[PDB]
Amino acid sequence: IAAFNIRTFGETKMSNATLASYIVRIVRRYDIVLIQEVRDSHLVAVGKLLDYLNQDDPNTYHYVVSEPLGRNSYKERYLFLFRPNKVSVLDTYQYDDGCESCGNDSFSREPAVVKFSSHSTKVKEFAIVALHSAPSDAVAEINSLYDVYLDVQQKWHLNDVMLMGDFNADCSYVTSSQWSSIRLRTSSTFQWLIPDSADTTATSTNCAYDRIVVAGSLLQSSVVPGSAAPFDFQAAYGLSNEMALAISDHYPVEVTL
Amino acid sequence: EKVTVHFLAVWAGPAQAARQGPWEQLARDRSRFARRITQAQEELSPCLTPAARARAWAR
Amino acid sequence: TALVCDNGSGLVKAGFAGDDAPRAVFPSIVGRPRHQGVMVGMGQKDSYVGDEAQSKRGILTLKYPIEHGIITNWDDMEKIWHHTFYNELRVAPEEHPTLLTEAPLNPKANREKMTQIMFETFNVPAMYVAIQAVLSLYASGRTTGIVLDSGDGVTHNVPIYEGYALPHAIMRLDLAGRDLTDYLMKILTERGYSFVTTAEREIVRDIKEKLCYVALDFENEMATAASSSSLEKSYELPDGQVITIGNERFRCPETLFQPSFIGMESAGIHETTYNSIMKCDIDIRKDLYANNVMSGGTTMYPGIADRMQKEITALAPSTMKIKIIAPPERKYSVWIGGSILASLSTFQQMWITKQEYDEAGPSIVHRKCF
Amino acid sequence: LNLDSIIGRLLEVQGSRPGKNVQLTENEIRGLCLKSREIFLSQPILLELEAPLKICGAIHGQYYDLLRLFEYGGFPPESNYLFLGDYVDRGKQSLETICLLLAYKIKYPENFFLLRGNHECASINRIYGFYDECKRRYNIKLWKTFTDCFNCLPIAAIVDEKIFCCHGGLSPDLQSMEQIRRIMRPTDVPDQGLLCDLLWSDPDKDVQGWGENDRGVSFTFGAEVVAKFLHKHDLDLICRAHQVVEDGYEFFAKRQLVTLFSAPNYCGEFDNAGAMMSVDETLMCSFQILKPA
Amino acid sequence: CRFYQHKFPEVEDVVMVNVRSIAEMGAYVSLLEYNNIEGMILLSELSRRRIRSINKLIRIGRNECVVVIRVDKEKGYIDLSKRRVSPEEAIKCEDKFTKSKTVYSILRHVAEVLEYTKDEQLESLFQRTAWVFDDKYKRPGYGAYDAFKHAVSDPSILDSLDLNEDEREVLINNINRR
Ligand SMILES: Nc1ncnc2c1ncn2[C@@H]1O[C@H](COP(=O)(O)OP(=O)(O)OP(=O)(O)O)[C@@H](O)[C@H]1O
Ligand SMILES: *[C@@H]1O[C@H](CO)[C@@H](O[C@@H]2O[C@H](CO)[C@@H](O)[C@H](O)[C@H]2NC(C)=O)[C@H](O)[C@H]1NC(C)=O
Ligand SMILES: [Mn+2]
Repeated sequence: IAAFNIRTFGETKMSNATLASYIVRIVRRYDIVLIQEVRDSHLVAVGKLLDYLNQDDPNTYHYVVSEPLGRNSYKERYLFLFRPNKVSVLDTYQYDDGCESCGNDSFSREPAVVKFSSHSTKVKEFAIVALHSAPSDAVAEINSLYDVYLDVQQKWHLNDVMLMGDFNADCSYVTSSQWSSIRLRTSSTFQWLIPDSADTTATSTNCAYDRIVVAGSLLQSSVVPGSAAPFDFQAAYGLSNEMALAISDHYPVEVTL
Repeated sequence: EKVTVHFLAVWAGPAQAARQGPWEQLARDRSRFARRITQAQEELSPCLTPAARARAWAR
Repeated sequence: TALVCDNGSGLVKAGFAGDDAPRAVFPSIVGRPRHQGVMVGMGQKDSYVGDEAQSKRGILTLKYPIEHGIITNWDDMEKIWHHTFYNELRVAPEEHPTLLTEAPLNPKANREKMTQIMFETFNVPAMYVAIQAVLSLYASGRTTGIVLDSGDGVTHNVPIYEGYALPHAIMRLDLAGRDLTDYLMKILTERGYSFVTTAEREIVRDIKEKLCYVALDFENEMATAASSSSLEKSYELPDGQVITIGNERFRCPETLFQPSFIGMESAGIHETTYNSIMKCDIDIRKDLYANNVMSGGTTMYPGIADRMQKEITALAPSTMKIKIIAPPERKYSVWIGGSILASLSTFQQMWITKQEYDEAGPSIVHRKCF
Repeated sequence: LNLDSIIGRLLEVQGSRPGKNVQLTENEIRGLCLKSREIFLSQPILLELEAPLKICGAIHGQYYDLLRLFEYGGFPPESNYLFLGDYVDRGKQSLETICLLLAYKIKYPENFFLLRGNHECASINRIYGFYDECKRRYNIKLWKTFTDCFNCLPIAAIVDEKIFCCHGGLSPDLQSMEQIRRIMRPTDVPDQGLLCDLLWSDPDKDVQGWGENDRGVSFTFGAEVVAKFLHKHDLDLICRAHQVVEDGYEFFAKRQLVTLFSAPNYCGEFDNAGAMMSVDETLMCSFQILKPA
Repeated sequence: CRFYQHKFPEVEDVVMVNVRSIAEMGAYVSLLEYNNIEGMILLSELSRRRIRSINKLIRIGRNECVVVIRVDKEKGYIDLSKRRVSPEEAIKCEDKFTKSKTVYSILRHVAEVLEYTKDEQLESLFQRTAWVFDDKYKRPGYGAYDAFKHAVSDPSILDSLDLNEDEREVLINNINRR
């Protein structure tokens, strides 16, 4: 499973035959990958991405994509790519975060929630919660994730929930004194697999921006300790610093089940 | 003079939006089209009678 | 009560008889997913139609099942009508007589399948099929004349006398809305702009509809274009950038008058109108010349009225009284005319009823609808 | 018929940004219609009511103001209400208003009362919006169901033989209360006669006796006409609701009559107040007023 | 031909109308300044039937000035309001109507000598005379009228117009007959 913010993933980026080659190779490593920050008004890029991957066999990857979400003109989708021979989608829903016109909706980009059927593993039912946080609203939004967990329990009678994505979590975004305000960390229900020391930035900075957080007894015992780590595609594919930034400013976060 | 004054100001949103209705400006925009049939009927019908409806394809 | 569904290449116009405007206007598009997936919070959809189909076109294969005025794919067409009744107008078809419209000189085989689908698949209580050009004339409030119906896919000249089309004079020019848009895209590209993203490719149509016009004197303004200070106008893009458009404003609709610009050997709309009159009986030409009515969205360009007036007077006999009528409502004249026809008390006995089809079969359409 | 789920959904949206529609199903509103017309026929055409109660005037489809109106005087049954009509035209949400009122009528048939206004008439709400409003958001077959309930609505009320209430005003043909009881329902509004007169006339400060009414289908009456009717039956001043007055209320005969109009900022064209009269257990009269924005 | 370059009035202008008929939903009227195209005046105020609406129909011989409430150039409708015109606003309308009518009357005699038969031919004459002053001075109506009065004392006002000697004499003549 991966969560991959592809900076300005759009028509421009997908029409470059070179960039397409490298992106496709990354996706193929993974059986489920969430692509965030899809700035694609009419889904042209998404179509072009699935075509490339699905040229030979039409059912290599299925998708779950959202409507454009947002209070303002800037709107992004959540794009789920999954292998239908490995998992099935039984149901999906958009979290009801309330009335946008009232000014009460708790999230600018409402989490997408997907129920998966996974026949090959010990855990039989689990949820994936998607979050692309607003840079300037990271503190408020991460706090709101506490409420999303309770909602999932009511609908599906499921305690086993995995939370993953671009949390925008870091030194400046969450400072030492603010860490004590986040219940999800101070509570022992949640194991934080990506520690503060990991470097998930392709620049020369040392920031643990990307995180994966897991809740529930069943799911927790299925997680292989220590498998969560950044994949330096620059190192593995021997690239220059210039092309790395041209692809994206985030590394993928991966995990093995 | 027992007036309980309620100088009650905006507490919902667009106060002037939900008072002036489009219905008086859609029923009026109905008759002026409803009357156009009758004026047309006195010019359009004489080409829609069974005796003449068979005349056209004859010639 | 009655429905009017104008099935167009570009836009479907649908609504209720008696209303002055169509309820729903949406692209005549049906899209089927090229790939397997779902929209968040939805069950699997097999097709999208219209507005929703347009906005998600990236992951779909788009079909325009109305090509040059003629319905050419009945599987797709079934899905456009299903969308019109159930989703857009939110009515049950079995309660409402439904007037459909057909292109001029629609082949006989095509006509019959239209009648068949309505009765067996949708169980409509009544139906009628009207030639679009004829409906346009009715809405302008006259019964004799020649209609220039120019739309998105096809342009037709249809001379009409005493309410019924004249088959010997219909001309077909395969130059219409989407050819002009494509031509504009080419010559705007030649100026040194780029329309790459879909968001940027669809707006070119909008530019055409708002700022373009037909020049009164072509020769003068082609030389004057660059020099003039007032001709050139600016249109603001959604990001903020402002591009400048010059001679392209008036060269584009000129294509209507000189199809050669895009490689069609057909004659221009001014010439086709003339050829149409001379194919008719000498007995009626006086009335045709005096009632050139222009119809459809692509005739909406400001200035076209004055330009047609000039070009036709040059070709006709010297003393013929010529008048071009350009009704302000002409972007919906086809539909509005359908709205009037179906509302007349006289018209209630001309409907094809459910009873009649059961006795006669699909071939009834030729007896009753012409 | 589960009245509270329908009513609950209608009321949940109170306090939101104006403009938000409520879309019941066609079968539900038909359900509201089919269960509405039974209680009215079972009660007298001339109601006999008890205090305490709250009295309020014309609404003209300003639904968000109706919801605001109940926030102050008390929801049933802590205080009783009678509305005097004219709630189905010109405003944007006539349907929600009338649908809500009938649902409350069924819940509280002895504590909530509605009279017929002149807009409760097929030929009127054909012209001024309601016919058209049903066509856009619903359909005309359901409109016909509406033209069946209105024909059985009451037209006037007398509180404790001392306050005479009705939508329009008096008639030169009204000599005994029995003449009202004898009018048969369901009925259309005739082109002449008592029923018409009760729904359309208006007072005028500058006429003596009987004058010509600008409304046409009825009449005006002067100050001397008012005194004789009250005098014959030993009655006092009269309170009615059908006019538009800048202050929300306006006296015109040295405080012998008051007009109520309850929709403030009327259809966005005026800066008038809307007023409500609050009558306590001892019949003391006060006013509730929505000042202009 | 209409009086002014534009073919429709702008929202909020007050214009004069002739009441043509009474129907259930209001009065149909002719705009005297816009070549008698049809508009409407909404129900004046409050509520009303058709029976005594004839007491509100004395405008047919009064030609009331009313304000434009809504325009829809595509559909072709003009809705008007009598209720919102103040008496002070009304005084200007009587004055404007007389002034604009005067320009028309000068030009109507002009139209007779050249025997125009089509509205567009008459409009083009207007385009080169009355409407030149209206545009030049950005005062619809008032511009043409003020200039014609001046021509008694300042004949040069016609010089810039594209007219031959014969065209000029007949125009000048009709002013003197005033
Ligand atoms: N103001 C305008 N200027 C130029 N083109 C326009 C304008 N408005 C609409 N169009 C074009 O007109 C076309 C739609 O016209 P219309 O709806 O008459 O066609 P249609 O009726 O769908 O097709 P058909 O006429 O073949 O049945 C589209 O190509 C649209 O881009
Ligand atoms: C796709 O994009 C990349 C980077 O955006 C392109 O690589 C650059 O291409 C330009 C050509 O205009 C060169 O001038 C640069 O030197 C290149 N930079 C780098 C870092 O490689 C690539 O050429 C594009 N490919 C296509 C097919 O458009
Ligand atoms: Mn009333």
